[PDB]
Amino acid sequence: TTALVCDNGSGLVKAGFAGDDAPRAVFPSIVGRPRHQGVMVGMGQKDSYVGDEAQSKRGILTLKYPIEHGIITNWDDMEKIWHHTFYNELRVAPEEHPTLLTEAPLNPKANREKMTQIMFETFNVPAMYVAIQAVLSLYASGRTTGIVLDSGDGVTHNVPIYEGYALPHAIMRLDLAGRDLTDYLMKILTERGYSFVTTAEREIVRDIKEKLCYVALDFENEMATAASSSSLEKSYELPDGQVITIGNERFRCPETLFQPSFIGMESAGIHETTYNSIMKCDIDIRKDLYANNVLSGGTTLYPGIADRMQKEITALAPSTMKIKIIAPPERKYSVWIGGSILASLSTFQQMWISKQEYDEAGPSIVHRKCF
Amino acid sequence: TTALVCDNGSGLVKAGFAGDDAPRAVFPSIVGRPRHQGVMVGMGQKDSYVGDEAQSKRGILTLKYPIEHGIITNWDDMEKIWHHTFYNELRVAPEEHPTLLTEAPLNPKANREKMTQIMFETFNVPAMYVAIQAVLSLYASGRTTGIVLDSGDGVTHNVPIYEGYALPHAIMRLDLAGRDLTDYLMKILTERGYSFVTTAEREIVRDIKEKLCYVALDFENEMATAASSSSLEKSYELPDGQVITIGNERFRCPETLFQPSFIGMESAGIHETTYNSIMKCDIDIRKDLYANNVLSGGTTLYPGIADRMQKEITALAPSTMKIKIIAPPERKYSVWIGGSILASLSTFQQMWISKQEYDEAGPSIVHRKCF
Amino acid sequence: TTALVCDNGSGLVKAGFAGDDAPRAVFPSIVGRPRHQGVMVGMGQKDSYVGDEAQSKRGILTLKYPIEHGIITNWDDMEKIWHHTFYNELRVAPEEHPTLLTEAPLNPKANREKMTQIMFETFNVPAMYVAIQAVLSLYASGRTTGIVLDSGDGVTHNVPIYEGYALPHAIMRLDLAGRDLTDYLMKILTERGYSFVTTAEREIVRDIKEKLCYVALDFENEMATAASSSSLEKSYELPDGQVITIGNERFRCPETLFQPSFIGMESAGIHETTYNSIMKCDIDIRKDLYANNVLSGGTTLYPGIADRMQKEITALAPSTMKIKIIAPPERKYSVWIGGSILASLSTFQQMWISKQEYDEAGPSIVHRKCF
Amino acid sequence: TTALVCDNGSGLVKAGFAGDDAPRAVFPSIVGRPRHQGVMVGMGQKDSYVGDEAQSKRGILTLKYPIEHGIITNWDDMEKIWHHTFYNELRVAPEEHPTLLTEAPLNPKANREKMTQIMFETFNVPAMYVAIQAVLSLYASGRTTGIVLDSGDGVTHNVPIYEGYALPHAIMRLDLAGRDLTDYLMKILTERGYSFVTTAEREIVRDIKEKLCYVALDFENEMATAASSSSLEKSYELPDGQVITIGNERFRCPETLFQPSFIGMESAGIHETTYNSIMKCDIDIRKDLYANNVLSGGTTLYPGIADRMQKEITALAPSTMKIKIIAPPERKYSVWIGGSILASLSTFQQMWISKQEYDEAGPSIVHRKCF
Ligand SMILES: Nc1ncnc2c1ncn2[C@@H]1O[C@H](COP(=O)(O)OP(=O)(O)O)[C@@H](O)[C@H]1O
Ligand SMILES: Nc1ncnc2c1ncn2[C@@H]1O[C@H](COP(=O)(O)OP(=O)(O)O)[C@@H](O)[C@H]1O
Ligand SMILES: Nc1ncnc2c1ncn2[C@@H]1O[C@H](COP(=O)(O)OP(=O)(O)O)[C@@H](O)[C@H]1O
Ligand SMILES: Nc1ncnc2c1ncn2[C@@H]1O[C@H](COP(=O)(O)OP(=O)(O)O)[C@@H](O)[C@H]1O
Ligand SMILES: [Mg+2]
Ligand SMILES: [Mg+2]
Ligand SMILES: [Mg+2]
Ligand SMILES: [Mg+2]
Repeated sequence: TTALVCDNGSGLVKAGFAGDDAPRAVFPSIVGRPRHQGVMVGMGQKDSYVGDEAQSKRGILTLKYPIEHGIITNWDDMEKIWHHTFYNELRVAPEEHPTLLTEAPLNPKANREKMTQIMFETFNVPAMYVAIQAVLSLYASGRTTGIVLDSGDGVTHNVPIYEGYALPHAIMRLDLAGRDLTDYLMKILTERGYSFVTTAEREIVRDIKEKLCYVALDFENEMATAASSSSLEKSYELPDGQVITIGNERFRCPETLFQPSFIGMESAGIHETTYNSIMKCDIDIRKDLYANNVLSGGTTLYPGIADRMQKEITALAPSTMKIKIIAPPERKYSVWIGGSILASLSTFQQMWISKQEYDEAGPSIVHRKCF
Repeated sequence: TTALVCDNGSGLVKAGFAGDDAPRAVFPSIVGRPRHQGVMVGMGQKDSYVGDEAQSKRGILTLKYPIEHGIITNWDDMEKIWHHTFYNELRVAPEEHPTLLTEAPLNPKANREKMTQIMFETFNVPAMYVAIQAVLSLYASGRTTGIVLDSGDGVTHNVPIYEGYALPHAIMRLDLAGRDLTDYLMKILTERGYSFVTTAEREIVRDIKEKLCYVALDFENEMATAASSSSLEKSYELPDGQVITIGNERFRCPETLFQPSFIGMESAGIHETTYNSIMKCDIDIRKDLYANNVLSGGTTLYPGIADRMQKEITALAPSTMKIKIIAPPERKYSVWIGGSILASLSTFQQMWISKQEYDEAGPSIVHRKCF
Repeated sequence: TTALVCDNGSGLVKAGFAGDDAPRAVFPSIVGRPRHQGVMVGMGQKDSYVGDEAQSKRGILTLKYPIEHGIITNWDDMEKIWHHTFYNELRVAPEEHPTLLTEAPLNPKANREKMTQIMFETFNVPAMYVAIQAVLSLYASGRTTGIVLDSGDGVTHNVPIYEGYALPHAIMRLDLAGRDLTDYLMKILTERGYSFVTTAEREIVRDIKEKLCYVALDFENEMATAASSSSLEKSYELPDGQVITIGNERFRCPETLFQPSFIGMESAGIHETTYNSIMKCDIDIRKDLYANNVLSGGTTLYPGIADRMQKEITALAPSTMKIKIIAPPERKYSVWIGGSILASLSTFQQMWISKQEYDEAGPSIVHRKCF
Repeated sequence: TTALVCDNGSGLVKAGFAGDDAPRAVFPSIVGRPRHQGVMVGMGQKDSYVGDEAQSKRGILTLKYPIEHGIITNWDDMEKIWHHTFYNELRVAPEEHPTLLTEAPLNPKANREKMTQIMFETFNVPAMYVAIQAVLSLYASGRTTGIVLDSGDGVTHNVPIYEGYALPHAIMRLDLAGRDLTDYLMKILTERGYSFVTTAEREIVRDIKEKLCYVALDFENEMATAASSSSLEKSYELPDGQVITIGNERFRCPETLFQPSFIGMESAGIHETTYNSIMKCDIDIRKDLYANNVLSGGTTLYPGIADRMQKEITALAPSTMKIKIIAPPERKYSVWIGGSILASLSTFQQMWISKQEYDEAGPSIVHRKCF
């Protein structure tokens, strides 16, 4: 049987087999095109690079992302990425391999339908399925009750689950994600004298964010300590040299999550969004939801995000009850792990969308089957 | 022999064996159905919960009561409750166990007939019986003369008995019960800012009534003290927190029993209903009926109901004689205790309705046997 | 001269002029009071409705009857009814109009005295009279000998008259009347599932009795036919719909007259009460009393009451003589007709109670004049 | 005298003089605050805009509503709105002008008391009054009997009135209103690709609802026609362009009124809520209530709401009687019209709450005067 699991995401692709411990193929979802003249002969060089190949040669080509905010915008580029992760990296023939895909909540309906057409016609898979990302995150932890805040690169969303029952009317979606955090870092870096405008230079700024930035417990008095002393500065070495220094911008970029007014959005922070979802549910189920808060998604991997979230939540909730933010140690590959577990149960082998059903019903079978 | 005793009631089920001191199984009579979508797999969750299981998971399912005002309205749900109290809780086989059932006065005749069909065919009991609830309340106290006011959750009724002879023409029945008291509390709680509309939130309001409400000796001057001082307020903590305060609504809900015009009914209070029953009997037996007033039924467990009833009764009766309201200390499990006593006498072993009689005569044997 | 005739009765008022054929004003004796809040303005609505007006608006107000069992209990309400039948309906000035009133046998003496005070002082009638109801029933039929059984809504009474001479020691009075028949119908209607408890819903039950109920010749074998076949059922449509079905309760309510043990009274039926009165008279006058039995009063208008009475009477009397129950075709307005005849004879114009006699003697002149 | 009439409502303010035909001032109840930096000088721009001014400049400021679900939550903002409708729009001095206010049923008591304090102290009105909104709706139609369903933007409520008498125990209140309908439209619009998250973009979605949405007679077969053909689609032009298309969402948003499970509420629809109120009244008054159903309130202005309500009501009521939903042509300004009529009668000039009474008694005089 050997079912396949694929996590498209936005900016990172995780692929592997069902029943394993970790994905066997991780690579960025980027397609590049040459930019310059192209002199000399006998080189035999390709016209487009996809995956980790584009990262190595990013100095002469332009990076482009097909998926954005969860929705796929370039369908011609996505067929190139799926071909790369099936024949070149996994080295498998999809003709005898059911696949599992993931999808964010509150997405256009046409997004699901087009994914089914490509897999069932271009690749000719025998079966396929589509599942919500945040539901699979609860399978990895071996739990049944709790509220999951899954923040990635495209979109962060919230959904409460109580004893295997979802509440579709208490689901909140917010655009703020890790991609908008990188752009804010680029803007506030110009006040020190550094300019980063090329699309190939957006990777330089992203790597700085992943290594230096951190979340401060308190914002008012942290800016006071950084204003006087210089003990909060670290150095980064660019690829060609010219080391740089980072001061109070180190803890200012992640703060946008709790104060989304730094870019201009009117929505509330992630600490108030998750409180409104809890108060939208029933009265007697809120007690179990407070003590089962789950964190998932790489943008929730900042040093100190678990203690800051706890401090703000207890300021709103009544003081009688106990609030504990359950942040596991491996939060980035939590969705994939849940997908592998789900695709191995004996009771799940009846909900596959077969080829016969698609031929008789058409692409509209997804909404009647998947969710 | 080991006869069985069951008290269906309305909202609470008492079951046990004959010859014991207390019922061994007490649980609400509630059947619940899931309401929400139901995501995830491998849970193996049931489609309906009955009894104490529904109370634990009441936050996602809907509560429904089959019995109402004494009459059973959902016969499909009642067979589910009887199955729960025979195999799951009592853990007994009804094939070799006679059972005893209770019934309120002035009920539709078809109610008795359908109960006999289910027990004698679905469960195949060897014998069965049906008795009036208020008659059994006199067995518990070891008395022979007196007037019994049995107020429960569905219906309150009155019946006088003098030296082992009943007076069927002096029996009064009034709908006002504990279920209508909870609904009135919900309506008058909105004037302070609290909203309780979900059927799962009716249990929250009921628990407040069972812990805080009390009966005031006088109504006119009690409202004057509560209007000026704030020494009559208590606090209640909701399951999620947000403690609340109760003022003069504390003693206003139980007052509806004595003044049924608060909801809109035209009938008189319980103090005047029991006086009319006494005056409907013979002249020379009224003296023994005045001094043998008996209270039974949980809704007669309010703090102060015994002194208030005495004050109103002596205002109508002549001042020569003595009026004493005999309110025992355990009034909730008084009917069950009387049923256990009755099902153990050697002289009662001849009035069982046998299987042979039912086959020859049919379901109409009850009216010719029971009452 | 134009004397006036008024028949107070109990539950129905008959008024008119002397010398006519039928009463010109018939309306119930009911006074109603508003029950609900009473929102809005500019309506100009009264605080009390009396007569046929209360029947139209009975859905928001409470019905109350002043006269009961023959005796008047609410003297303030009776002055309201008398004012309605003199100025509003008859449209006459009582200052120049002698009036005639009726009274049941064996009544408190204070009942007669208070009626004389009100008429002679509040209304200032020039003359008045009080007569026994059952004596006037013999004037309508143009007879001189016979025994009259007058059953109405308040009380049924018996009195034998032989050739213009009454026998005061052979007069029997029984409370059982049409008002107790309606209450019994309400109680036995609950065994089918219908509840009628509001005082405004007592009119619904009364109308069912006047249209469907009938008297059965034999009771033992009639219950056998109704137990097997369903050919004895009729349908009634309530004002809002929800039609109902009546089975063996159709002929059970009127049976209470012959078997007064259904409510709990110890007295004998109307067939045995009228036999005891005959045997209480002299031996040689019984022959003419047997063949001159007269029926009067609306509660004697049930279909089949004349044949049932004959069957029971001949079972007690000797078989030699002939028994014939003379039931006329218009038995409801028989008392009024007799009153009109009496108030027109030239020999009756000397027994009026004048204003001069009342002033000199006082209210005690009635007992010395009327009976 | 020239009494003043004000209808606060929730989201729309109607003001005018007593004795006219239409309100002279209609404007939204919205207070806005600047959001952005605010460069340049010499502009002289205000710090807060209230009324129609905020709608024009809504692109840079944030809209906020003080009144919500009937209860006022921001008392500082309400004093700003009342000042705007007295000096800026009506251009009147409230020192010599009695005012009339409206209030929804089943509201916190403190809501009425605080309104009296502000008017009698800050504005110094000589007299004032508070009336129920649904009672005034019957004055406009010139009727005395009927059941009124008043659905607005904050809360829909029901109350039956029979011949100028209200039934307080048959009053039902349901939160579902027009504000929850707009939020549902925003959520289901994301499935086509349109995002509307800014509070200033909630006005864009509301305008779409007021122009395109309609109620379908049947829901099951209407979704079948929209699934196959494309004849049920209309186009809307956004302020900057980018026209959009609406398909089956056109008739899905108003359907929430009849099926409140689309959001997650457990209560029944408006067709079943109004049927339960009728069955809660007396038996003989239901006939006049069925034929006098009155519609009022802008959310009852959807194309086809009158025919759909009739179809569902006759499915529950008995088939004998006639049901007619009396939906007038101008249902939005029905409450104001009734208030103008009431404040002009000569008999109403005695129920004003004077300044002298307030000084002697205090703010608690309202409950003893108004309702
Ligand atoms: N150690 C880290 N600290 C902070 N942010 C991180 C870290 N690792 C990854 N990220 C952020 O997480 C994002 C990747 O999220 P990912 O789990 O791939 O979501 P998706 O699968 O939906 O693309 C990147 O944009 C990156 O900015
Ligand atoms: N301590 C108490 N004080 C006041 N009311 C009570 C108390 N305990 C129970 N009740 C009321 O009594 C009702 C239960 O009555 P119950 O004895 O179960 O009658 P039945 O057996 O006919 O259901 C409940 O509705 C509850 O409101
Ligand atoms: N057609 C009928 N069949 C049976 N009973 C009737 C009929 N008409 C009237 N009655 C009964 O007769 C009573 C009216 O009696 P009525 O002649 O008014 O006596 P009174 O004048 O003393 O009130 C009512 O209570 C009603 O129940
Ligand atoms: N033509 C229309 N069709 C449908 N809904 C409407 C229409 N006009 C107004 N509404 C709705 O009615 C609401 C306004 O109700 P309103 O009469 O102002 O009540 P209130 O005075 O209590 O605010 C708005 O929220 C709007 O959604
Ligand atoms: Mg992710
Ligand atoms: Mg009980
Ligand atoms: Mg009569
Ligand atoms: Mg309105």
